[PDB]
Amino acid sequence: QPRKKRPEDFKFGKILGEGSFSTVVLARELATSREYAIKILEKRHIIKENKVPYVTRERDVMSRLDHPFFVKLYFTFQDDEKLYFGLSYAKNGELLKYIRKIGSFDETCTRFYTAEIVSALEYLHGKGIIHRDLKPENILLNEDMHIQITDFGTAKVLSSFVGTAQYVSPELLTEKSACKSSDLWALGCIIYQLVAGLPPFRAGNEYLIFQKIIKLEYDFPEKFFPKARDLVEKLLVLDATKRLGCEEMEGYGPLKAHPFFESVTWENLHQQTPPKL
Ligand SMILES: Nc1nc(-c2ccc3c(N)[nH]nc3c2)cc(N2CCOCC2)n1
Repeated sequence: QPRKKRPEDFKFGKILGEGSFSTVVLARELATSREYAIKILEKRHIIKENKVPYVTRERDVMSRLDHPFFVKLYFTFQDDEKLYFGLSYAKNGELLKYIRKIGSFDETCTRFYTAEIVSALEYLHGKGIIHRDLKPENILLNEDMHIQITDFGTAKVLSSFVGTAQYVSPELLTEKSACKSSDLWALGCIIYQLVAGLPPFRAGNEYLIFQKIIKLEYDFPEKFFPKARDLVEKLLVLDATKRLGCEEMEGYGPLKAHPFFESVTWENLHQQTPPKL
């Protein structure tokens, strides 16, 4: 392995993302002219807030992932005050940006991008890993317009915390208990959001959102691809064990075989040319 890199190895530029405990900065490594998304974390703040386990889990998970639909951790280093994670740079940014830009996706784009997310999840879940906070902000777009899912500090590694309110599954609001089905619920929301342009559970505040979730209080616009709607209904199911794609439903076989994916070739998605938005 190469020498431990250092801040002076890079020319830093614009800010790509911001979280409570981190900032993502675009940086060009000088010796290679490669662009990386460097995630910068202030040690003191992490310790002060008891986030060390989250930072640790992210590093450990993003190292174990080796798949085109996931942002990669290439390296790490630190100075006196800060940790640096060198991440894949997804030039086109958040999927959320595109949902806003174009309003909502047509069937073909919905189909392609949903299949990529399913395929990513299948890989993630195959490694006994749960994202727990899947959302359009987390689903980045590469320069070639394929997805790269990021942000893994809140993931769980199958042998406490609540993600973004709108994508939170009912079981989290009723037991503090998560599983692969939690990601599948989020998948249901995200699909709904690609088609309708908005997330299925909206309200004035988090409490009300949570109220709708446990009540399964949402509904479909009249202009909602029927097969997409049928799939969404098989995902947004209160009982976590009855969600298409989960182990009690026999996994990703039946999920990938859903009529909505009729025209999908699952094996080489990443090699296919994404439909234009
Ligand atoms: N892992 C992780 N990645 C990113 C991130 C953001 C933009 C990126 C890009 N354009 N290429 N790569 C990127 C990675 C942010 C993040 N934060 C931000 C929000 O707070 C939660 C954690 N965490």
